[PDB]
Amino acid sequence: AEPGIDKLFGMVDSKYRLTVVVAKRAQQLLRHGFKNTVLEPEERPKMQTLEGLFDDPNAVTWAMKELLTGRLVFGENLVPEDRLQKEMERLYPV
Amino acid sequence: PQEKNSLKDLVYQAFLRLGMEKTARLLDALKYYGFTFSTTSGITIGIDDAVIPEEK
Amino acid sequence: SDPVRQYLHEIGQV
Amino acid sequence: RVDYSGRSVIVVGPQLKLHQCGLPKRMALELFKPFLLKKMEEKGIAPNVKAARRMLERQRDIKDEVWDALEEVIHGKVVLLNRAPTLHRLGIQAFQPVLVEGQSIQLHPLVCEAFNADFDGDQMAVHVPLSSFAQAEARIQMLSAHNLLSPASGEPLAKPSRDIILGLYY
Amino acid sequence: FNPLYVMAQSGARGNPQQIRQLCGLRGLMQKPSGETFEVPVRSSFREGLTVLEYFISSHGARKGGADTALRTADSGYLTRKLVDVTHEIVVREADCGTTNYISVPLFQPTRSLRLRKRADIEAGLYGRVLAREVEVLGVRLEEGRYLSMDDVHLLIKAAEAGEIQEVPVRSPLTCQTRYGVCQKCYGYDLSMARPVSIGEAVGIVAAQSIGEPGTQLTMR
Amino acid sequence: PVSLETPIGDEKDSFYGDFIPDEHLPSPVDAATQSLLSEELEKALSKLSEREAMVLKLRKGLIDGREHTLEEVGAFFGVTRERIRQIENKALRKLKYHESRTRKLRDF
Amino acid sequence: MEIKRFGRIREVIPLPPLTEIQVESYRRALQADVPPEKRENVGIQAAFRETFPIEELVLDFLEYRLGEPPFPQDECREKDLTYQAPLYARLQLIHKDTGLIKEDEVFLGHIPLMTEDGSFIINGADRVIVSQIHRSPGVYFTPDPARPGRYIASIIPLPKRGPWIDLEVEPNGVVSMKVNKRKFPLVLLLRVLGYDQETLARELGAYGELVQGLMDESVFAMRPEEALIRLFTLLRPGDPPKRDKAVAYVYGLIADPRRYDLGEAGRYKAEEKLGIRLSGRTLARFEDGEFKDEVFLPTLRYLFALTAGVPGHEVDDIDHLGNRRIRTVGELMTDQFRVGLARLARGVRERMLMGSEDSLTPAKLVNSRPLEAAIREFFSRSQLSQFKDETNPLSSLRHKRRISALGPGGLTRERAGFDVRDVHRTHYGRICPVETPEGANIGLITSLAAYARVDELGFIRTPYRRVVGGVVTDEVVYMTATEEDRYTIAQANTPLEGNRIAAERVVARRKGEPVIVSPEEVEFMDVSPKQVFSVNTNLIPFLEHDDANRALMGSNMQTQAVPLIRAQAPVVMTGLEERVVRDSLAALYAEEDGEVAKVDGNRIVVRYEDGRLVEYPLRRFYRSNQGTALDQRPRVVVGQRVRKGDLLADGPASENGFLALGQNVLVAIMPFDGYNFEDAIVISEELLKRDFYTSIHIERYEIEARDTKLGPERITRDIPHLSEAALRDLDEEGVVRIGAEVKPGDILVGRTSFKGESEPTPEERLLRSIFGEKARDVKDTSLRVPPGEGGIVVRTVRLRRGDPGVELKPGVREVVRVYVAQKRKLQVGDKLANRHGNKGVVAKILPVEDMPHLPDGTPVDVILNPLGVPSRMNLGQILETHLGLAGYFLGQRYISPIFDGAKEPEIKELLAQAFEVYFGKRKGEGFGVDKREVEVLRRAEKLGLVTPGKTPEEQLKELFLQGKVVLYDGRTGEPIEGPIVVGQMFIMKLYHMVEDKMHARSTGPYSLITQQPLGGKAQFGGQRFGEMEVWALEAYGAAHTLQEMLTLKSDDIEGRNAAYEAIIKGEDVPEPSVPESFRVLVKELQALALDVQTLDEKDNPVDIFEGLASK
Amino acid sequence: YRAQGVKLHDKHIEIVVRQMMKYVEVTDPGDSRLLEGQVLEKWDVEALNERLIAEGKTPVAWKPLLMGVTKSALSTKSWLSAASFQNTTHVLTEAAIAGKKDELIGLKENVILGRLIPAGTGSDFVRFTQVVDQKTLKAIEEA
DNA sequence: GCATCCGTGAGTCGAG
DNA sequence: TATAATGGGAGCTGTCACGGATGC
Ligand SMILES: Nc1ncnc2c1ncn2[C@@H]1O[C@H](COP(=O)(O)OP(=O)(O)OP(=O)(O)O)[C@@H](O)[C@H]1O
Ligand SMILES: Nc1ccn([C@@H]2O[C@H](COP(=O)(O)CP(=O)(O)OP(=O)(O)O)[C@@H](O)[C@H]2O)c(=O)n1
Ligand SMILES: [Mg+2]
Ligand SMILES: [Mg+2]
Ligand SMILES: [Zn+2]
Repeated sequence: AEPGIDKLFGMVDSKYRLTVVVAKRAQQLLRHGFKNTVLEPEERPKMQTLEGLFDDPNAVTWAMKELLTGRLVFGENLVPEDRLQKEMERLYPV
Repeated sequence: PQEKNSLKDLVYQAFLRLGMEKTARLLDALKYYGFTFSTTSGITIGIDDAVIPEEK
Repeated sequence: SDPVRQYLHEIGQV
Repeated sequence: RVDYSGRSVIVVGPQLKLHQCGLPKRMALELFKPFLLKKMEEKGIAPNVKAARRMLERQRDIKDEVWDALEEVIHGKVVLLNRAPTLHRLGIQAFQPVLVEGQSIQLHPLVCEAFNADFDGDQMAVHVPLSSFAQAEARIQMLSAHNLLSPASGEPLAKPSRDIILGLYY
Repeated sequence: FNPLYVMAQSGARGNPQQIRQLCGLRGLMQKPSGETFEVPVRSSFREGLTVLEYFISSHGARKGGADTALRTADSGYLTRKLVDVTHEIVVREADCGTTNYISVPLFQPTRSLRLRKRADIEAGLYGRVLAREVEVLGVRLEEGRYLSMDDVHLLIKAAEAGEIQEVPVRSPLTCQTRYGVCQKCYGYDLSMARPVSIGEAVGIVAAQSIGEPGTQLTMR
Repeated sequence: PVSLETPIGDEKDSFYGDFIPDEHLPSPVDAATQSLLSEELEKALSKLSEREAMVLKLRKGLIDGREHTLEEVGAFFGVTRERIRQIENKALRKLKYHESRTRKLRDF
Repeated sequence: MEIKRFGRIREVIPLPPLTEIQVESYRRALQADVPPEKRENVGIQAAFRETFPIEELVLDFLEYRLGEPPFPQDECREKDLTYQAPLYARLQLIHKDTGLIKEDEVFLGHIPLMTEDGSFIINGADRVIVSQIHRSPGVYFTPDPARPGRYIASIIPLPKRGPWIDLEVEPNGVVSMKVNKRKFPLVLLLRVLGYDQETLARELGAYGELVQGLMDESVFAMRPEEALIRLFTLLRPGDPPKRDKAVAYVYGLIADPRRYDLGEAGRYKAEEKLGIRLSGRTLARFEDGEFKDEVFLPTLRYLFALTAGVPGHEVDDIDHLGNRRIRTVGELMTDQFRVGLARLARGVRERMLMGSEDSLTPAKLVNSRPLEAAIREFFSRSQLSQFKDETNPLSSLRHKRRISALGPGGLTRERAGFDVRDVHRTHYGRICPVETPEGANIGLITSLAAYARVDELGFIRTPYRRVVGGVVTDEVVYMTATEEDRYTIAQANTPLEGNRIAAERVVARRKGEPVIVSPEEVEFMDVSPKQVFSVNTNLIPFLEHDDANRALMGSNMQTQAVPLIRAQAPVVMTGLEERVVRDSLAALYAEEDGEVAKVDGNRIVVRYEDGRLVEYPLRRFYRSNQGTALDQRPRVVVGQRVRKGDLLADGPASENGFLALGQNVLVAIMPFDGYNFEDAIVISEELLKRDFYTSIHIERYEIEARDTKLGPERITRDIPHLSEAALRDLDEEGVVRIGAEVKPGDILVGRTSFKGESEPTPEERLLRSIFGEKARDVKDTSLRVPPGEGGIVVRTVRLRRGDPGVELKPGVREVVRVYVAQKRKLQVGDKLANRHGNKGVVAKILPVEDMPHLPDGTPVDVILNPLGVPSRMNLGQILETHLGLAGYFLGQRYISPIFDGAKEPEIKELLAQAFEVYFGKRKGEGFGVDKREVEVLRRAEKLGLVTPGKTPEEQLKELFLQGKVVLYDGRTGEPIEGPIVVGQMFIMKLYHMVEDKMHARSTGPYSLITQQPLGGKAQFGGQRFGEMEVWALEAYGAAHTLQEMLTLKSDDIEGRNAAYEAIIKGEDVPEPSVPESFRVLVKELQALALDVQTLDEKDNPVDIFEGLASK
Repeated sequence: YRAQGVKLHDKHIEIVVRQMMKYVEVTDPGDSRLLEGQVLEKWDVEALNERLIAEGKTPVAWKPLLMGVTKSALSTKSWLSAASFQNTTHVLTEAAIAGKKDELIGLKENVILGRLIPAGTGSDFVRFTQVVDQKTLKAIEEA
């Protein structure tokens, strides 16, 4: 099972909302190349390779782990889309 | 003894009290030990294992 | 129903 | 009918965790193929995409780095397993693929009741959800280990089956 | 510790009738006309059948195979009908605010008044929202409460004590939500044993949940 | 001709036409190859000066449909027809030299 | 390896030739070996005599003859043409009133010829005509479903040979005839025949109340012809009554032998039923002056008699096997021959009116085409003409003995109810109760019983021994079911001392009802148990211990067994194994006594006693219809003296003449680590090491080089833009050389093809300018190896346009066929099954050291989960295992015949003899009882398996007699806590193999009308996501997954291209767009006069065609 | 279902029955534009009544109508959903005459158009939810 | 107001 | 472009279950 799935289900009023949040956040992490991560270096999802551990390429693992930390804020009508997209492309260009 | 019903009730009660994840772990464990013990248990079917009662 | 039969009937009139 | 979808004969993996299934390497290579061309370019395996695809077109032209690249490609991702007929929604469930050699799909025992699958020669279809949205949906909502109870009656669905009950009872 | 016994008892494989056919007598057989032969099959599968016994038995087997075969199409057709009826029903809102509800009987009309079977009451109660407050056995179950399995067992225990007769419950039958059903009228999403998430497509689940056992449904 | 509705098998579920692939419409792989090609050729012409690229785009038909005569490219830039031929030749030489080292155009 | 057989019963008669149904049917239909004057007017001769003479000039029919085949069987198989004989017909054209005759032999085209084994060859492929089962023609009386008292009469002819007729006594009180769904009083028709009130009332007035409804004054007031015309207007409104046309119509409906034809079986059934005699196969006659009737009056008699309750009148059983007959290959072919002949006749009349009426010959008057077309139609496309099952000899042998209720004139699969699918009591000894399809076809596709034979009439007959007094005669009577219903027939197992019945009370059957009877009352006795079941079913030992369903599975699955390179007959047989090889023509046998001269892999030369030296070519590694390799291997050595019938060479799957579908392996029955969970099977690598379950499979690849308007497709060595690495295995002519190893992606045959008209894209031209290179006018079309296929190239065929003997379909320059063979070892996912219905796929291959083993070093081959046994209730595998253990240690095999065979005690004795060898030698070797064996013995003592206090050897023998042995865990070395059943089981590998089934696709071909992906592995198509899968996604919450399927993964063009490109570049996939097949829906709705419009929230139209569909 | 040992929650069967009871039949039209015998949805008539009782007009008299599952399926408001079930001709003709518009409320219609379904993650309830981090949240909070 | 007639549809996959 | 020729020919059956409409 996805680690800490029960807590994730606790966070939302509808499981589908959890899904939308995770998916959107993952798209955000993919667009900006992870520069915007709310995860500290030790919390970074790792992936074992032939050479050694690397950063987990999977953005959903990331998004869920970020969600587990209180460092994310989700909800409706928080910010207009333009402001969000532009400010995020400002702080984290690509 | 542990049969289908008691194991079902166990899985359900574990779902309620503990997490979804922990229930998944309990499941995997039950699977592992179940198979492991079933192997060495010596459960087999011979023709003599179907026992005609003397009452027949 | 059965258009050929119908035409063959209309034919028999003249 | 859809793209990015395979089919094969199922066989029981007892070793798999509830959230996993075995996926033949040859199936995986074709299913994830675009991701694999991309990841082959991200490494030193091919100059570009067309070269990578041209490399995968022949069996004797495939190197060992290709497989590890494939392992990198599928990390964290899930696939959908489906057995016909699908009577309820558990006819489709999501698993993390674990690359196996051989041509058979390895299925976890505890889900056999829900698919109503057995090993008498049953076949199953594999679908690869593409977008991050589809992957989030599959991993959260459709993951095998996330559905333990029948939506019909609240009773458990994945529960110890024949051999397992046998051992524990014994 | 006999293998046949152990398997049948544990629930691993086998039921009493099959084991009977193995060690006991095969039993009575039926003509294609539906009437049974006066001559039973006295043999077990261990002793082995006579060729005449075997032939007499093949009728029921053929009728069974043809029965499954002919039934699957009817079950499937029913399923597709149900899906086309219920597809638009989803959980649209949290509360429709209805004051309506249904009243679930704990007793059924020998002509008398007798308690129902636990399985039935569970299947009509578990994971539902009370539309009225109930007080039984010194316990208050409030309006709005989603009944846990233990809440159900409690209610049954109270009915055995004569304290409760019917249980008031929010139901899809009485739900006033348009183009669907609300969260309170539905109750638990039985798969998660917790209140249903808004947006779950309920109609398809109902259809599939009704249709899936249909292949196991007896006769034609 | 033969009917695309000609039955396949003894069931009701199959037709002849269902086995006929569609050749006309480009493959996703084909379209991807073209789309990648335009981008690699646009990357290759960036190493050129904007005139060399523009001369080469003009008379190869890369812009505005069909190719332009080098007499027309000469009237456009304001040079002699001999110059445009020479700018095209030097641009081609630059492209061959550049591509020889990178080998990014091997996809053809 | 001696073979010990069990059972008391001795069979007075051998099984009939098993292909005799097909062979004798077709032989009767053709009459090819009969000199023309002696022909019987049946089949082809009957069709010829029925069609001719052709009236108006008169064209009559003298005779016909069949020439010899233009090509031999193998040559036809290779050249993709039909094995057939030329059909000539001697016809004389007589000009009426000129008295002139002209005889000519006219060539009618070719008729396909059946081969030795009963199959055909059509366009190169082996085929099988399946016998159809249907309601026999005749007169039947069935209970009216409406009202209890009334009954309905039905007159049924041969299916295309006439209309059905019903007789029903209404609530009105009048007798009504229903013909062509038109109901009229039977009175009028009776009057047409020359019947009077008196003549009817005399015989038929025995029941008055009923006959008074037959009385209509106005009808009898009419002249017979006035009754004729009155009928003609009723039957077909829209035609004028005409004395010429009206008589001609009613003649063709009833009395015409060339139009209305009741079967010979129909005639017989009608005669025996109505107690009358028929002069002909019609319902009436035209004999002058008026019409004369046979059937109608007695039919009415029987109807009224059955109605009143008059004794000696009973309703017929439609599902009775006396009332259902079999149309075999000969009859089915003859019907289509009759049809084509009719068309040819119409053609003849047409050509006879038109053109010069002075000079005409049979040659100019006859067009062969309709007949050729009819026969070719019947053979090439039909429901009853089936691609032959060649997988193993038993596959073919069973396929030929199939009986189908479907086909033309047959039942519709959807409409088949419980009745026809049921096993009738009359199926006993005729139609096998167990073997049928488990699927939707169940009870519709049945199998002919072993001893069962089909007679001239087409009814199935089964043999019975005659019993006079208490004595059993060796005379054998083959009865239909109708006849069988007249006697009392005892079971074949009943005790006999000599020919005398030894039982005071004997079990028998009267009309199917089991009854205990006196030996004096026994009229007949069953020949063998074997006669109750089909050939496949008869091959399951211990069948009496298996439930009918798993038995059905075993029967069906034997058909699916592939030939193995080393194959062995089962250690427990039914004794039918050799005869199956014999009849199927799998093997090769000696014709006369003689001495073997030469022995080769390719050929066997045998000199007989008369000096004649005969040479037998062996078929080596030939590709069957299912792709299984069929090869004969020599079983004799040079100088070996052989007698008549002795085996010269072994068939594709057989062992020393015995039928071998599989391997004999050592199995342990016990759960192993979840690897056998739910019917899965555990295999030892020791099976792969010794090449057990290894099979050869040959696949055929074909490519055409044709003529195009853009120039020729050429097959050559040099393909544009290819490395030497790719062409290294190529022949100088462009093919691949024999012996090479081909893998997926490799080139079997190089082909160049001229490019279509080219509009080079600017990028392409700039690239060309950069690289300064050829820009070749040809493309690579070369045929490569499909994904998941490959092997060693065994053969290549090359046919070219100009050739001495080669004819190609127009436009084709050349055809090239590469044959590729592969040797398949058993792998995970391959299907295994035994004869008792146990089946499963190998889920694990353990190395030998992990495998459970005996106290000596011997590891078990297979591990089967015991959890499969109780639910399925097939115990035959258990007994087969026990006796297999005994036969493993004794070193012998067994024959246990079907219902008469080894019982428990005898097997126990064999197991004692086995134990004495197994344990006995151990003591002399200087070894005592192991500690582990002691512990296991304690466990078994607590289980009540062995008696307490006995010596360890006595207890181990006690276990062994129960079929159980001590087993050591290979991983541990500790024993399994209990003793375990272990022994030799016969297991076979089915045709279902992962190598064939595994398929995967990312992108690929798409369909024409709807851009959706194709289906099937062969087309490299996508999996189907159906309504139910869509439901599965909607029932979950996944909107994006679903939409992604529908839109992005299929049928959205922009979406799919953009998606592939997106993944290629490493960016997330674009938002889905409008699915193309919805646009297809829109336009297909606009083709109908309906208009579909997508709208805004403002109810303003939205264009989903992006302006391209609008001006 | 109980007879064969299948545990199935009543709520599902109730979901279906609820749809069987979806329709009513007009006994008297009243002040409406309806007519006697006309069949429509119970929701649509109650919406009409509650409208006209506020308009001070006589209410529409109606009786409950129980129809089986197939007929209820075909009688649905959405013609795309009905045409794809069965009786493709009848549905399409009546709807094309009536000039019907399908409002795409259900799952089937949206599936046919390839649109995102209005359920699960396609539910308007959860669909517009946004995700952001405290850093960016405060950064936009500045302006 | 009942007897009758016509029209419609009868599970999924895979391979042909 | 010229004897006169004037109403076709095949059919194919062993479901049903309602239902909605049509007809006594
Ligand atoms: N018509 C079917 N629809 C869905 N699954 C099927 C179907 N037929 C077979 N299967 C699946 O394959 C398994 C075993 O196949 P089965 O024994 O029924 O025959 P088969 O392998 O499919 O083909 P064959 O009849 O040639 O043996 C079944 O348990 C089932 O899961
Ligand atoms: N036409 C078909 C044929 C088969 N199937 C499917 O294949 C399975 C085989 O059933 P089965 O009865 O052969 C075995 P099982 O159900 O596991 O019983 P057992 O293990 O206790 O002995 C069924 O459960 C169906 O889902 C189908 O959908 N359509
Ligand atoms: Mg099973
Ligand atoms: Mg199965
Ligand atoms: Zn509500």
